[PDB]
Amino acid sequence: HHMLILTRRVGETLMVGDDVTVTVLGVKGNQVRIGVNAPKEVAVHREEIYQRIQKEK
Amino acid sequence: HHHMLILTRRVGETLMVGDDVTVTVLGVKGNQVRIGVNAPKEVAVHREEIYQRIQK
Repeated sequence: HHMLILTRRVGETLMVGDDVTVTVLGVKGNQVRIGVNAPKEVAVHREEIYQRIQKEK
Repeated sequence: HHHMLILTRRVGETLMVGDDVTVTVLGVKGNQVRIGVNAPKEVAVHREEIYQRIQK
């Protein structure tokens, strides 16, 4: 394993497995707006929220 | 059943998908966003337009 590195332009989508999609919705400066679709049972978090959740579990 | 989420990430910032996948913004050039995905060997990662072609 290692990290996979690709370009996605505004409007383009990457898929993690068969059931999760991650779409680039927009870019302003160093900011990317991102849309995620996923199964209800699959949690999606900003890292900072994910790590707080992990410390509480 | 599904849920949807819209968020903002700056270059260097990361979102987690479940417990075993992360997607990180590595760079921005115009409308192009460079992204890094870490995921288990057993979890395929596709560009959707390529995956849609494979499906035919």
